[PDB]
Amino acid sequence: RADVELERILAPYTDFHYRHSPDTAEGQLKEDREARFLASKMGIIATFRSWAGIINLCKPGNSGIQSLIGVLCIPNMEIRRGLLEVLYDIFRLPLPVVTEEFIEALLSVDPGRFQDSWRLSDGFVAAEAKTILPHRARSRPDLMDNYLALILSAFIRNGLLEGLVEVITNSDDHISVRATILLGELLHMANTILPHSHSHHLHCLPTLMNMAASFDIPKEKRLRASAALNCLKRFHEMKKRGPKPYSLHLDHIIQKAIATHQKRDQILKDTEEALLINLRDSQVLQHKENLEWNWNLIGTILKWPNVNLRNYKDEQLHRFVRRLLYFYKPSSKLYANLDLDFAKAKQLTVVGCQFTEFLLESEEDGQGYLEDLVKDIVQWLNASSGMKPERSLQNNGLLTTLSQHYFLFIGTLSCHPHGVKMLEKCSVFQCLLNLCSLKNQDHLLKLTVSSLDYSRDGLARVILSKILTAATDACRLYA
Amino acid sequence: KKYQIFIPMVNKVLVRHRINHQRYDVLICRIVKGYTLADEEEDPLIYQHRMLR
Amino acid sequence: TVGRLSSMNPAFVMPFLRKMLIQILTELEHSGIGRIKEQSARMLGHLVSNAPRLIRPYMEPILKALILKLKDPNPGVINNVLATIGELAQVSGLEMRKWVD
Repeated sequence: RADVELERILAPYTDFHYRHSPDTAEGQLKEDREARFLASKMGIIATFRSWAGIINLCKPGNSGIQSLIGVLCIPNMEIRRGLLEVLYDIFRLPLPVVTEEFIEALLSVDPGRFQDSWRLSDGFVAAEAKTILPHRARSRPDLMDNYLALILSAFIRNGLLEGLVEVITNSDDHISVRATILLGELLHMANTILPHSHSHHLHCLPTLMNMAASFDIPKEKRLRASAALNCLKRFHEMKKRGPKPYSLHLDHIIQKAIATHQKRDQILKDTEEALLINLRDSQVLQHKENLEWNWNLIGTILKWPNVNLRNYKDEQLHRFVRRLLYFYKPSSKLYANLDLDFAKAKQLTVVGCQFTEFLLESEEDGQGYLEDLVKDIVQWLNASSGMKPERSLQNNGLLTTLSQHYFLFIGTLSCHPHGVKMLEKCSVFQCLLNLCSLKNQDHLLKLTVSSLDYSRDGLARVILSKILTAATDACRLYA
Repeated sequence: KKYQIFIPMVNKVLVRHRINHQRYDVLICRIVKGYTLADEEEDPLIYQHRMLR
Repeated sequence: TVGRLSSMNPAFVMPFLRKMLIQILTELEHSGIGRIKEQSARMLGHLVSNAPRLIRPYMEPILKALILKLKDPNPGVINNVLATIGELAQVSGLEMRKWVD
């Protein structure tokens, strides 16, 4: 039949009092409604993904889509919360968390949110980089965008945007936030998928804007619309930023990538007065213990443009680097023992990489202090990996501690031309070459793949070639 | 990083009057030389909510 | 400048203009200063005289605000609101029909 067979699935949402079974127990009456909504939701989604259902539900005359959108404007709280979950799944959008504040709900929709497949056990970098870095396709047609463009156009024609504006300004606090995010998603989706003619009058929102600049309407309704525009504007900035790296292993890859593509296209006096004042406030001298030093003033001294242990030859600075040298020493168990949840691991890890580059700048002088650091890392590898028949079981310690953030220290040293030469003196590439053929160690092999720099030639790509052809099948798959 | 373009304006005033502020020295260092990628160009309201919770 | 540039890249300019447009109308009513009201009215004239298509759907919120300004129970404000209405009468052809009387 015409309008009674297929439209039966819309009954649970369109009818506020729906009774599917004439005879049923009243004990599970409340649970019955929840079961009906869940089962009906999977039916509406299923009929909107088939061409035989899109056309029948969007006929020019009276159709089910107009009844579905029309019932959204009715001030009912049980139906509105049900319908919004349907709309997110039709367009395949991430669902935000239930809250009454927009900021908390906005942080749960960002594409750069952490996922459980990004850990060391799962895909370390390859899984993470898929959803952050964009695909290398600029002309290949995307058949899924064509499907969404037609679906989005149909809802706009029937009046979806006008319905959402009514929901935003005339519903509960925790419902308007879900509707505001959905409205923000559709606008961003419509300015990059839809053609110009459909979307040239779409970003103006005539109905929402008039409820803002109107002093005749009640003030409570006016400010709800005005606050919606401010909240909706902040959603635009989230898409403008785009995805951002979450792990330092991926972060360092991007930093080196842009650096080498910008150097091919051909600040302060730093008097001793500034250094002495800053050094005394670093607290690393008078208090010879961690957890007291002001780490904010430590990084600035390291990556300050002119101070490099060579231009400013000072005895006090020699103590400062020597004091910090003992903290990051692998043998001196003051840093490797820290848990992965120190709540300051990000700052501490960056400073360590920020420190090893400082020594490399003073090639003639800092090589003495830098040679000590690299030697103990090799000794740490010979014990943690277990290549002396003794331990062979240090896997647990590496994963649960900050000892895993040492490939970053050795990885960043391979970028500079004068750093790879320092590795040969310490003979760390040979240690990395020998550990390629380790069947039991897999997490350690993942770290060295994503830490080395392969921009230039040399032994950096020799080790990578070994891993991708002579190693475990699981390890070679990751490579 | 949008403040990076204002550095030449303020750097001229500081060198003339010899103003050495500790906190301002830290912020400018992170902008001229990179620190991370998820911290630069960060929405202030998101950061405030994160610290509160 | 941004008004003319708005019709070219509406994905960037329009989200910022909507917040700006409300602020212009906020100063007309809330701030009871003759200097501020004169200041905001002049900026309103530039926006409509430079981006007519965007301001066309916003005739009712703008005209009603200016009309109430004329019937207030300072030469600066009057010389600017009258000029602004001149540009508003060109963008909305045959629509400003219920306010002529």
